[PDB]
Amino acid sequence: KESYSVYVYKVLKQVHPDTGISSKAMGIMNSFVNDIFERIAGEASRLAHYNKRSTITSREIQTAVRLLLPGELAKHAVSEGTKAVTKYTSS
Amino acid sequence: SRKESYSVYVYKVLKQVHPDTGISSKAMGIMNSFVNDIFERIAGEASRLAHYNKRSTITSREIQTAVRLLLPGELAKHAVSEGTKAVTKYTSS
Amino acid sequence: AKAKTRSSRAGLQFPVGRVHRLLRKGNYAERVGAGAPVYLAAVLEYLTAEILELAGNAARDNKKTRIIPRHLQLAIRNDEELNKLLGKVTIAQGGVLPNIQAVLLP
Amino acid sequence: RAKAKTRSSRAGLQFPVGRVHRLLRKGNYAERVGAGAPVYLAAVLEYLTAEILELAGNAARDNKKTRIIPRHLQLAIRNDEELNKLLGKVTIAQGGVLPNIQAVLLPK
Amino acid sequence: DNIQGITKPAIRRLARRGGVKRISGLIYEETRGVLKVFLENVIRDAVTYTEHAKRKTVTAMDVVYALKRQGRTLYGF
Amino acid sequence: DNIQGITKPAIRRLARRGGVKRISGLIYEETRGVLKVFLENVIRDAVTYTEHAKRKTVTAMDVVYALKRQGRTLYGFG
Amino acid sequence: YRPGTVALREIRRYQKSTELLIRKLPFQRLVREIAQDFKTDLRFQSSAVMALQEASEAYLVGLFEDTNLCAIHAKRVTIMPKDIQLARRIRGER
Amino acid sequence: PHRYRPGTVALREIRRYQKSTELLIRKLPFQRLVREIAQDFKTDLRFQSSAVMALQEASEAYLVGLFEDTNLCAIHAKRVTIMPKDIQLARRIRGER
DNA sequence: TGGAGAATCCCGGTGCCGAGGCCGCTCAATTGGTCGTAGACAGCTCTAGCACCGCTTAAACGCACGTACGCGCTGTCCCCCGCGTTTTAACCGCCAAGGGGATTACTCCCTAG
DNA sequence: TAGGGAGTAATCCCCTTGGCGGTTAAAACGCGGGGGACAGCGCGTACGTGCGTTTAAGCGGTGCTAGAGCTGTCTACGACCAATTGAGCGGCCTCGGCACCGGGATTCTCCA
Repeated sequence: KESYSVYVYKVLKQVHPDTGISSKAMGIMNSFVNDIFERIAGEASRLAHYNKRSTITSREIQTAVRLLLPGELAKHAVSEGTKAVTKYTSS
Repeated sequence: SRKESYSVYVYKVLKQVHPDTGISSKAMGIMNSFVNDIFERIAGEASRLAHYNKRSTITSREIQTAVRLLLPGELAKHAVSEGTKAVTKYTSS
Repeated sequence: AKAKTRSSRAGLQFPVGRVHRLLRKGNYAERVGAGAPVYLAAVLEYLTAEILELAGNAARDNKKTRIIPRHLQLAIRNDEELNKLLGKVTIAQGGVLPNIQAVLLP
Repeated sequence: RAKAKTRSSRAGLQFPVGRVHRLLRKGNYAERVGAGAPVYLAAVLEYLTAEILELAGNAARDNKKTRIIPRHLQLAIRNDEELNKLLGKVTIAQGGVLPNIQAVLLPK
Repeated sequence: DNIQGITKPAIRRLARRGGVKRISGLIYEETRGVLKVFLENVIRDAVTYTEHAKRKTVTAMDVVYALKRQGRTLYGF
Repeated sequence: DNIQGITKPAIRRLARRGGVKRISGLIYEETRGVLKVFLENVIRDAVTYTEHAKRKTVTAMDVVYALKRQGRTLYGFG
Repeated sequence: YRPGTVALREIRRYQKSTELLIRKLPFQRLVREIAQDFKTDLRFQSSAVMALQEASEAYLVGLFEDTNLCAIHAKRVTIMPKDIQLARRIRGER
Repeated sequence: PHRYRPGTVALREIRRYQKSTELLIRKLPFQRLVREIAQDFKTDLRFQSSAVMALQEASEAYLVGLFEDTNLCAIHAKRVTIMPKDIQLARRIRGER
């Protein structure tokens, strides 16, 4: 029974080290993660099918993020994603 | 180029329901859009149903359930009826 | 042997084969069952017929033999069930239902 | 075999690039999924998580508490223009409302 | 006749949370009607998923799916 | 400017179609503002699809996808 | 307190708490009363009824906000059936 | 000499424009406005003829639907005149605001 | 009860452009086998939902009273409305130009297995 | 380790960019001018406040089994594959529904 709990916890103890989070709040945050995942993945799939592609590349994920997230949110998200993919490629 | 559409089948159905009536290219575009849209809806909901219940096949039963979720009121009952008729004719033949 | 279309075998005008292809190649599922395109074609045909019937009536009422976009708008908005199904949909050259609010009349 | 370096790390991430990849691939978004796609999506998911949790901890401190709960998540998601636009049609259980009383109703 | 179990006080509290200063007495029966229509829409979908799953028990997920289907996503389950 | 090409008469006609009997003079500039916000949202998405497709021309499909993205599905194109 | 002030105190009390505002057993009985019109002898997860309640209370609270603005627009401080119907009207729930 | 009373010709129009399918905003002003905006997102774009018409249809459909909701708000407040107030409550209850 | 004259509707002839249709043809849809696993089914466990029962006491509910708010009524005259009017520039019809969306062909490294 | 999707170059055409000139419908204006918005005021009733009694909400126990979830089998249905052919796509055909225009017959306003 898989959940993004673990990771929510690692991020929390990175951003507010002495603060915990409740079980209910963990549930809500996990739901948040699943929802955003779904939305981005789905928009990406649509973009792919619309351009007659059959693959969801980094560039699909980027454009999905730019369609979905607003303003500064979108910009910062694009930035983080690009940084991550760059580091991955380097390694 | 090549651009397939439902215009043929729309016209066949029109000439069964109202033989004297025609259909403009703009109206045909709307009907083509409509068929595409509701195909995407029912296929999409059937996909979700399959994924949820951990099934890998959009069977008749998924399509039936999708139809019950998507169409309001009497449209659901009538759509489910015609679908059930169609699969009965098919499987019995 | 001679080819018999699944459309005709199912008693449908709508193309069971084309619907089957679109369900496979639209990435909706790993597998598409044999009954699925038959059922979906039946439903799309039914709903096509329902809108075209009401649009044909609308055309007749306006003394015309051709369905223009206006007739599809009148067909959709005057049926509660179509208007609930297509409530968030805009139809090009459709116009609006004639409707003046009660308190505006003299 | 050479030692297994987790892709999350290869990436400098806490989030599970591995699981994200499974979900994209096994999740029928398309026939083929690149490595880049998992990495990027995982990163974006981490960023938004970070923002929400940060604002939530800020709220929790403002109310002198050590533990992030639903009401805190809710007040965080509503005080930011961008998160409130992202989650504008989402209901959070045990979140409550933001305090708001109209002016005309206030004492005069 | 269980609808009137949604008490006048219960409706009052919800109106208070929604920032309402004074409540006309006809609101209580409208609110019941509105709530019943909303519940019917969600429960019909939840039961639809339940039947599809070949279950006799409505689960939390069936409700969450029904709410998401209606543009009222519910986080926490 | 170009937004003032959405003339007072044009806005009047649209209000009339919606059943509006009397129109305050402040409506015209509010309507222009509201329209500009709507068009910006749809065009932003349309350009986003256009860029993704590696095209320089915005197509009818890009607009239809942008509208469907925003819950305002348009039949008659595509 | 001078009249009308206790109302603003009550509003504050209800806006700062996270508790559920409908009683659990009345709501549960309403859910089952509605359910048996769709299929008889349905069972419910305990958590499913709570999910319905949270969604239902969130819906009604949001509706009352929109209702309030309709009243205030008409230069009233009292909400009325008309205000609910306009809110439902413009939301497209009609 | 002859004068239809204020309100009469208005109802004549409400009948005329509710019976017609035509676009009410002139096309060229509209095309110019559509472009004028697009060049802030990408320079030297081209537009299909049909793309501008799709934008116009969607824009007119949006504004007319908004004005219906606006009208009901005015009527609720016992007015016949729509104002910023009405438009804004309409946009809010809908969800846009 | 009664006109001037405006907005409106119905008829009829014209003609044009697109509604309803026909010829090739090709590529997708069918036929007909093969196979291997996804899912249907049957059996079994034990979780949790249902059902019930007694008690406590928080809240609901019923009542009484009064007040302030909703609502009706009156009177004043704003800034938006309105005309014929004058101005303006879309629209229409036609034409040149060529951008970049679309096709084919190939080649290679991306991701699946 | 396999093999085919996609990135790329040679190629071009169709539909978009663009201009131009004439017409006229429409947009915007020089000046009047009004009816329904709004403010004020009064009054009555319905909602808020509080006080007392009734009523089942809510806690908590007990018990029972329905039914959700797992587990092992096996089959029949779908994916695939290759050959075959006819239904549907392009585009050319041709004639009729609609647009249009004018002209005449009528309903309607609003105010005498």
